[PDB]
Amino acid sequence: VKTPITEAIAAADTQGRFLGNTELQSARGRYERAAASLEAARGLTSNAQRLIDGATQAVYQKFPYTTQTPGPQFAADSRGKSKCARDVGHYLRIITYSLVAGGTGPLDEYLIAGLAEINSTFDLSPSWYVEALKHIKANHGLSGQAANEANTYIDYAINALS
Amino acid sequence: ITTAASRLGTEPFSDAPKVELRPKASREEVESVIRAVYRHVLGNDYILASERLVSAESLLRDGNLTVREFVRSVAKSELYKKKFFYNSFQTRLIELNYKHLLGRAPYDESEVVYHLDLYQNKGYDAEIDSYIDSWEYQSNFGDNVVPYYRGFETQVGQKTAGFNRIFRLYRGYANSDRAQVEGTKSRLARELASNKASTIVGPSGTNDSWGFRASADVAPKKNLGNAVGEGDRVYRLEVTGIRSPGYPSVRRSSTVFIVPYERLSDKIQQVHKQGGKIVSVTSA
Amino acid sequence: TLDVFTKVVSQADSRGEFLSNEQLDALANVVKEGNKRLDVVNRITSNASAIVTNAARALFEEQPQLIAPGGNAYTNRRMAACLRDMEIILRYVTYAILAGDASVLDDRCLNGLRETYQALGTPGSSVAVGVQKMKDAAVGIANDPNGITKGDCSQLISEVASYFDRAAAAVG
Amino acid sequence: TLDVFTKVVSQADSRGEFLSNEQLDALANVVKEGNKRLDVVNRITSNASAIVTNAARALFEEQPQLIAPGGNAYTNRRMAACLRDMEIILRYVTYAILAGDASVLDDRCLNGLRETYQALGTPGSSVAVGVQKMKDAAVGIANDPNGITKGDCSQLISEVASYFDRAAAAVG
Amino acid sequence: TLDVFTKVVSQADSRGEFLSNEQLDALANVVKEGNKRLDVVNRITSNASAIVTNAARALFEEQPQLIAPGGNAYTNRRMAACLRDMEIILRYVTYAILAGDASVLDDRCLNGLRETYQALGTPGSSVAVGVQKMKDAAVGIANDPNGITKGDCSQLISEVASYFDRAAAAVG
Amino acid sequence: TLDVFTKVVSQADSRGEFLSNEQLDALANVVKEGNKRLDVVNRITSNASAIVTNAARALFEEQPQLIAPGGNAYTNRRMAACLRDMEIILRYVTYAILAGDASVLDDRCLNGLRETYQALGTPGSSVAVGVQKMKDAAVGIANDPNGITKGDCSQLISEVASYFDRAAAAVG
Amino acid sequence: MTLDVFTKVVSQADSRGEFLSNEQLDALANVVKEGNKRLDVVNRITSNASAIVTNAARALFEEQPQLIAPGGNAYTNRRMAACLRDMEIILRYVTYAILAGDASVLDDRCLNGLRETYQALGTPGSSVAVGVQKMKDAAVGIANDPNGITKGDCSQLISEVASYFDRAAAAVG
Amino acid sequence: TLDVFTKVVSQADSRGEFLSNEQLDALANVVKEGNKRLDVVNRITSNASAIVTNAARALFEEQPQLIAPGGNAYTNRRMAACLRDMEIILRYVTYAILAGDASVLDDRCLNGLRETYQALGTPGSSVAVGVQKMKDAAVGIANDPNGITKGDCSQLISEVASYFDRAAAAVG
Ligand SMILES: CCC1=C(C)/C(=C/C2=NC(=C\c3[nH]c(/C=C4\NC(=O)[C@H](C)[C@H]4CC)c(C)c3CCC(=O)O)/C(CCC(=O)O)=C2C)NC1=O
Ligand SMILES: CCC1=C(C)/C(=C/C2=NC(=C\c3[nH]c(/C=C4\NC(=O)[C@H](C)[C@H]4CC)c(C)c3CCC(=O)O)/C(CCC(=O)O)=C2C)NC1=O
Ligand SMILES: CCC1=C(C)/C(=C/C2=NC(=C\c3[nH]c(/C=C4\NC(=O)[C@H](C)[C@H]4CC)c(C)c3CCC(=O)O)/C(CCC(=O)O)=C2C)NC1=O
Ligand SMILES: CCC1=C(C)/C(=C/C2=NC(=C\c3[nH]c(/C=C4\NC(=O)[C@H](C)[C@H]4CC)c(C)c3CCC(=O)O)/C(CCC(=O)O)=C2C)NC1=O
Ligand SMILES: CCC1=C(C)/C(=C/C2=NC(=C\c3[nH]c(/C=C4\NC(=O)[C@H](C)[C@H]4CC)c(C)c3CCC(=O)O)/C(CCC(=O)O)=C2C)NC1=O
Ligand SMILES: CCC1=C(C)/C(=C/C2=NC(=C\c3[nH]c(/C=C4\NC(=O)[C@H](C)[C@H]4CC)c(C)c3CCC(=O)O)/C(CCC(=O)O)=C2C)NC1=O
Ligand SMILES: CCC1=C(C)/C(=C/C2=NC(=C\c3[nH]c(/C=C4\NC(=O)[C@H](C)[C@H]4CC)c(C)c3CCC(=O)O)/C(CCC(=O)O)=C2C)NC1=O
Ligand SMILES: CCC1=C(C)/C(=C/C2=NC(=C\c3[nH]c(/C=C4\NC(=O)[C@H](C)[C@H]4CC)c(C)c3CCC(=O)O)/C(CCC(=O)O)=C2C)NC1=O
Ligand SMILES: CCC1=C(C)/C(=C/C2=NC(=C\c3[nH]c(/C=C4\NC(=O)[C@H](C)[C@H]4CC)c(C)c3CCC(=O)O)/C(CCC(=O)O)=C2C)NC1=O
Ligand SMILES: CCC1=C(C)/C(=C/C2=NC(=C\c3[nH]c(/C=C4\NC(=O)[C@H](C)[C@H]4CC)c(C)c3CCC(=O)O)/C(CCC(=O)O)=C2C)NC1=O
Ligand SMILES: CCC1=C(C)/C(=C/C2=NC(=C\c3[nH]c(/C=C4\NC(=O)[C@H](C)[C@H]4CC)c(C)c3CCC(=O)O)/C(CCC(=O)O)=C2C)NC1=O
Ligand SMILES: CCC1=C(C)/C(=C/C2=NC(=C\c3[nH]c(/C=C4\NC(=O)[C@H](C)[C@H]4CC)c(C)c3CCC(=O)O)/C(CCC(=O)O)=C2C)NC1=O
Ligand SMILES: CCC1=C(C)/C(=C/C2=NC(=C\c3[nH]c(/C=C4\NC(=O)[C@H](C)[C@H]4CC)c(C)c3CCC(=O)O)/C(CCC(=O)O)=C2C)NC1=O
Repeated sequence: VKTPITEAIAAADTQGRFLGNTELQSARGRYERAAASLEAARGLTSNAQRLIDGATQAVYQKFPYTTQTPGPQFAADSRGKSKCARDVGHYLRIITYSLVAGGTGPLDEYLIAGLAEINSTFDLSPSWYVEALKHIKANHGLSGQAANEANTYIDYAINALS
Repeated sequence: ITTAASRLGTEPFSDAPKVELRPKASREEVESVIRAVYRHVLGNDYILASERLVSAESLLRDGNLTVREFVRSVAKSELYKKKFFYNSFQTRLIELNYKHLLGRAPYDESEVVYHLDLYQNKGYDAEIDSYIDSWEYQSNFGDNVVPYYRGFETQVGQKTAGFNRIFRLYRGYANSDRAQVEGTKSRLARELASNKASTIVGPSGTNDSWGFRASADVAPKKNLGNAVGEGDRVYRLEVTGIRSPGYPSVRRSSTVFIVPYERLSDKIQQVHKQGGKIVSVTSA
Repeated sequence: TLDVFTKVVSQADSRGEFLSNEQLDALANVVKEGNKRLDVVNRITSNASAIVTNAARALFEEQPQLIAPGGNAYTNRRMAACLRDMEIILRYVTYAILAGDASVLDDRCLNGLRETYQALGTPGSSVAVGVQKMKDAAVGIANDPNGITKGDCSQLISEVASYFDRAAAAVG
Repeated sequence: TLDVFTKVVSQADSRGEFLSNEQLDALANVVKEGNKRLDVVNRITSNASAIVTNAARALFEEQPQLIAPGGNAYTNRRMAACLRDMEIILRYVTYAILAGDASVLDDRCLNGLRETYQALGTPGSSVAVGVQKMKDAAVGIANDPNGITKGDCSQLISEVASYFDRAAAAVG
Repeated sequence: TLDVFTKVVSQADSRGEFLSNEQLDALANVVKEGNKRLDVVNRITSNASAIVTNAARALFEEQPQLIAPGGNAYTNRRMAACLRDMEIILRYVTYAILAGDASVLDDRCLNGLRETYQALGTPGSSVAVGVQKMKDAAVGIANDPNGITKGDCSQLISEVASYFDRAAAAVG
Repeated sequence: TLDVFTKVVSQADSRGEFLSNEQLDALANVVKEGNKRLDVVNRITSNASAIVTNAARALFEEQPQLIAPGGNAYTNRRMAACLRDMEIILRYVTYAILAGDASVLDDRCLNGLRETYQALGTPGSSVAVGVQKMKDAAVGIANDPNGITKGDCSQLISEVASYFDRAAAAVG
Repeated sequence: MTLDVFTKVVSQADSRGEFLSNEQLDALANVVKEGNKRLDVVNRITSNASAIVTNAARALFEEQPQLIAPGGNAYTNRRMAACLRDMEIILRYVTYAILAGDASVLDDRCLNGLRETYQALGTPGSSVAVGVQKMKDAAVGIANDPNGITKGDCSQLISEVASYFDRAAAAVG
Repeated sequence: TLDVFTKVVSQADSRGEFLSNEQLDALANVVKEGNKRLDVVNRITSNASAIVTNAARALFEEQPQLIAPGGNAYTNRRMAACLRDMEIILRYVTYAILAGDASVLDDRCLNGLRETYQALGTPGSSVAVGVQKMKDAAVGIANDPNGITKGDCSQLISEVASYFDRAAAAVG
């Protein structure tokens, strides 16, 4: 699965050669680069419960019909709202997973793989989840270069949504 | 594999020259190109006159169509679909298409996952294209190179679990792919997802012992117990076909017996008394 | 292909919880001890071709029938066959030290290697006498006191030799 | 790939006799009831996508750990994996009702499916709880009459449900 | 060895909940449909020896080289070998109808049978041509209208034939 | 692919000595007898198509169910297919007499042929009744006294029949 | 399994299902006629059975001298007695093959799984067949020598006595 | 691949309007005459092999140097080359009458055929002397008064002969 340490391996393995300095340069970046990525993981893990209920009530604001229309897909009764905090709470897990991995791999393999297939069948509009993730990237309270770090992977999930 | 080539039957494929259509064709080489495509892509099934694909051989003589775009025309035909596609399971198709066109065994699980997603949204028409329009095909086969058996060789980093599986795909020179002794079911679907690689049984006939494929509930490959031997010196044994009173005394043949070093002298005499033949003897 | 970074994700996905703070303090030591790992790998790959023949001065001198007429390392293609994949042990052990976990080692050198080595007719146990001779030369180079600032290589060093011992266990 | 028309040929070839007159009176009833099946088949394929999610509204609600963290339908490509091939049951059951004989069903859904379903780690028995939930919705649509001339369809329906029961037997 | 009664316990243990009321209404139909199952088994076992030879009047007449010199049913202990275990199919299919679930069938006739049948050299596909000929005679005896009070045994007839189809799938 | 010339090299390489003078006197007789061998191959290949049907005038007349409805030589591609395979016996036996050693015969007709012949369902023993009928016609053709200067090639003739007996042993 | 010259010409004759032809019985009549020579000849191998094995072990170890030197697989004393324990088992089954007259009893015991153990143990497999050839050089030297025995051609037996050793060397190397 | 049904869609898509009622009255006429089109095609394909040689009794008798030594139809694979694709004219003309529009004809026989026929060296004009001889025999068969209900086939016949004239124009 996609990781800068893995991407050095799978490039050098398909050539059948050893690890050159060009694969070994790349390993260095995660080490230097990561130090600021693990700063972004603790910023989201500690503020996790504020961010989920901060998000699942922000999507109810912009889409008030989602709590009113009686549908299995729609979050009309409590069972949808129970599956609301499950789904949005699944997003902050995988975002924090792809932070400490350094790559988009866990985001690519757990979340966005086959997302167009599932949202068409269950009629879940992807405009809902992109509205929650814009709330997360503006309200995580992160600062510095770590604020850039979570902001890529959130926005990477946004582009895969649309 | 100089020494093991005879046992493998890989002696024909070892020093076999690639067929290699020239930029200017001649009739003696073109029919020799079509024969070696027909053997490898169709797994040596006999082709009669109605099966000869007389129109697609017609295109080849002109030189307009290269070898690689000829192989897609024989794979997309109903002829190749009548033999393989309509009976076989869909995982059985994937190990065939890797064997027919790329010439090797499916080594990783991700290749079976990825190829089923392609067949579903786009079709088996577009699935044959994914083998041919791939980098593993273009690197080892040019546009004018007839595909061959690349499985026996090291193949630039191919997993050595893949090397065992190629002998489980085909059983020798005289076999075809509709004619193996397991028929319609898939052969490398269990070993691929379990990530265990069973015994390289040699092909038949020159080997006295051939009837051992990986059973459903086999005892584990590496033991952990002492196995009642004063010291840890345990060798795994695989027998093919045990003849005895077959209902009460030997209810299941082709099973492993896990005997340590001290009684291995005794154990091989016990197996041979029933008449079963040993396949493999693996330490543990 | 797994890692130290990705394997502590993959079991954490199977239990479905957020990553704990003591797992992140564990990975913070991996980043901290990360620079040392790169240095060790660099010295192995720069002395990669020098290890293999110096192991082949003893892999064949200790069991001298192998080269002698009759052994499976006798003829010249056969001899170049156990240098074409003596280095593939080093090609994947260096991938294991780079990744930091032996899960990329066990798909290539440990998966079906013990099956071919009774199908071909080669002595399987005569490999692991010399992979140990590689480990005796690999950790001798990776430990060097010349040209490198002093640092603790004790943790990086021991579990480098664990990858060779896994490389010898699944062949013998 | 066999049929009702071709299977009564294939056993008649194995005995090597001409086709009897009561076999042709049997096939004349097959042609006679042929029009209804096309009508029956078209209703399944037009409600094909509506069946699968409505079965997935109970396949996962009844065994709720499957999508909860840890189950094999948990992550998103794993979830799209049991919609990728929940429909392939419907893709080949509709081929079986079209052909009129289950010999095209047993090469694709019944042949090696029980082998992969212990190789992957998926619960095999948790499929056939929901293929029965497909059959409860498939024969509810195929029987329901709206804007269609009425004739007894009892014979076609019972052995439509026999194809689902064969589809559940070789997985469980 | 599992049942209908015990398998609806065993998945209910894995989820760790009390048994629901609609599972008990399901089992109440099993007790209600229970008497019919006993009757079906009784008629099979009383005509057990009559089925096997009447299947052997066609298993060998249709593929006549098997008996002829060279085939694997040629000599006399070889012939008594495919009557020794033609009945073991009936010995475990009748155990499956008694238990009501095929989980006792798949450990004895379906587990390692396809492995021995290429180790011995017997045609595996030439078994499942005649196990189908057993099913044609088993459900004919089972459906008899003589000596038994009329009742609907349709569930048993179709899923009695599902046990033979599972018995033919893992051999062929 | 081995020879008489190359096999007496290959064991002489395995012992690693120079070729002895009585091995060269052995090969000098092989060159001396070389002309006789060439004549035999030419005679066989010129009557190659005449042998196969004249063997097929007895391979099917002696076991007449094979082409009768039900046998595996019944339909027309099954008839043609068997004939194509039958000659390939002559295609590789003539390669064996040319090379002078059966090591090229055992990779093609003897290697996996007994495995396919139980996978397909063809009678394996019904091949070696007619390969013997080829040998009865092959050594009859070789023995002809017309158009060839007389010499004693009886030694060459007997071990021509040994190649057919090896060709019949690994199929039956 | 155990087959013969008498029983193998039955077993293929059963598979074709015909009566035994007269030229097969004239073939077996020569086997009975040439039968007496085999017994006398085979008695000479078993009477010099222990003398062959050590005289092969004066060259099996002298030609490849690291094998008994420290490190080789014939080094220690039970390891040395291990390749005399089963150097004779080659002679135990080759003499069974000449008695039966067909190598079908040889291929179940020395040729069946022997090449599998010989890479599982770690012993050199090719270093066996250098000395089984040295047994054949001493076996046909004893079986041919005519000492106090009436002289008749023994050529058919000798050539195919050495064929059993060559089959015994092929499946180990 | 286009049709009569699909080409009146494809220009109607390019103008982006709904299909007019007089286009549907045009397509209704085709359905009425649909049976006639099917009948004509069946007759041609049943006499397909009889047309080609009867055209080859005049294609070569009229220009007799072609099979005489020197001509491009001289040797035997060259002769079988102009029967392997004399029928491909009939293979695609019958596809054109089935589709009812020559748009499937012009991709296979008319697209690059005039380019190969000067690259090979074959006379291009000596094809269209005999494709006219096919048309003289094709419309003679498709116009029979026996065994078919009588209706004028002229509307069909003249534009059957238009497909042969298009088949002769792009070769000559
Ligand atoms: C680990 C990453 C991961 C996520 C996030 C995920 C989401 C996911 N949410 C689903 C359904 C659902 N998703 C929602 C959520 C919503 N619908 C609404 O009305 C609200 C607008 C919104 C929440 C804010 C609801 C209510 C369902 C049930 C819909 C149905 O059953 O048809 C489904 C299909 C059925 C299921 O198993 O429950 C998936 C696969 N799956 C994953 O593997
Ligand atoms: C005692 C010292 C000794 C060694 C080590 C040795 C190796 C050796 N490995 C060989 C082949 C091989 N070697 C490998 C091993 C590998 N290929 C892969 O794909 C993997 C990357 C890699 C293992 C990690 C394989 C799969 C073959 C068979 C290749 C073939 O048959 O073409 C061969 C040629 C054929 C043979 O006899 O089996 C030799 C001589 N020989 C020796 O005498
Ligand atoms: C005067 C009467 C006359 C005709 C008609 C004729 C045809 C003819 N076409 C030939 C080849 C050919 N014919 C075709 C034509 C076709 N193949 C296809 O793929 C299409 C289906 C089809 C056209 C619709 C092609 C492409 C070749 C070249 C094939 C090759 O070179 O192998 C050849 C052999 C090689 C040659 O000289 O070019 C002959 C003799 N010869 C004659 O003397
Ligand atoms: C309850 C699970 C179970 C089964 C099923 C079983 C079957 C079974 N059948 C056997 C043999 C055999 N089975 C057959 C069967 C047949 N050959 C034909 O040609 C016929 C078509 C067919 C019968 C219809 C034959 C012929 C043998 C003897 C094979 C031999 O002697 O090589 C053997 C070993 C040989 C023996 O001891 O007789 C077993 C284990 N054992 C078990 O524990
Ligand atoms: C892939 C290319 C590459 C290499 C080769 C590399 C090596 C490398 N080794 C370093 C440190 C170091 N490397 C060592 C290694 C050792 N000291 C000992 O006394 C031991 C014997 C030995 C380990 C066995 C030590 C002790 C340090 C101290 C600094 C640190 O902890 O990183 C550093 C820290 C930053 C710097 O030196 O500027 C670098 C750059 N960095 C790269 O980007
Ligand atoms: C054309 C006929 C055909 C079918 C039907 C088929 C199924 C099939 N499903 C698979 C996995 C799977 N199957 C499922 C489906 C399920 N698991 C669950 O949790 C649910 C209970 C259930 C769906 C209702 C899932 C989630 C996977 C992925 C499991 C894994 O990756 O380990 C796999 C192995 C991996 C793969 O390529 O994706 C196969 C071969 N293959 C075939 O060729
Ligand atoms: C391939 C395109 C195609 C379809 C779809 C088709 C269907 C079709 N179904 C028909 C009849 C019918 N179809 C049904 C079907 C049923 N009635 C019930 O109450 C049951 C629940 C159900 C079966 C499960 C019945 C009862 C009839 C009455 C007429 C007849 O027997 O054909 C007929 C007779 C002619 C007509 O209706 O004009 C047509 C056309 N014909 C076609 O050409
Ligand atoms: C031809 C299709 C057909 C079948 C199969 C059939 C069976 C059948 N068995 C019945 C009863 C029964 N069947 C049994 C049989 C047995 N109980 C035991 O404990 C014994 C072990 C076993 C006999 C060996 C018993 C005890 C009853 C009780 C009711 C009665 O006397 O009929 C009844 C009574 C009515 C009902 O159950 O609804 C039916 C229907 N009826 C049919 O129409
Ligand atoms: C040169 C090396 C070589 C050999 C030997 C070879 C044999 C061979 N014979 C085959 C089939 C076959 N072989 C036979 C032979 C016979 N059936 C009978 O009943 C008769 C007694 C007998 C002829 C006398 C038949 C009938 C088939 C076709 C079986 C079928 O289509 O079901 C097949 C399976 C593929 C196919 O049939 O297309 C192979 C590979 N192929 C090779 O490449
Ligand atoms: C009926 C039993 C019988 C056979 C088989 C036989 C063959 C035979 N072929 C001979 C010669 C020969 N045979 C050939 C044959 C050929 N050389 C080639 O390069 C060609 C490819 C091939 C012909 C196609 C040749 C060239 C000679 C040279 C001597 C001569 O002219 O007779 C001779 C001359 C005397 C001798 O060799 O001792 C014999 C005996 N004689 C017999 O009594
Ligand atoms: C009846 C058929 C049959 C045979 C032949 C057989 C052989 C056999 N040889 C063994 C060991 C052995 N065999 C040898 C043989 C040799 N060492 C050399 O260097 C020489 C080339 C060669 C002697 C000529 C050695 C050294 C061992 C023990 C190796 C060890 O334990 O490390 C063992 C291990 C345990 C035990 O002996 O009890 C068996 C079972 N078993 C059988 O059932
Ligand atoms: C050096 C090559 C050579 C051999 C091998 C040889 C053996 C040999 N053994 C013979 C006889 C015989 N050999 C035996 C031997 C035995 N019968 C038994 O039942 C006993 C078990 C066994 C002795 C232990 C017997 C009984 C005869 C009877 C004839 C006679 O007294 O010579 C004869 C008499 C002539 C003949 O058979 O044609 C020959 C040739 N002669 C040779 O020139
Ligand atoms: C010689 C010039 C000529 C032609 C070509 C001709 C054909 C022709 N085919 C007809 C009918 C027909 N033709 C067919 C033919 C078929 N339907 C199918 O579905 C089958 C696939 C196919 C046969 C294989 C059928 C079914 C009819 C129905 C009317 C009838 O029975 O004649 C009729 C009846 C009268 C009419 O259509 O106006 C005509 C005219 N009549 C002529 O004068």
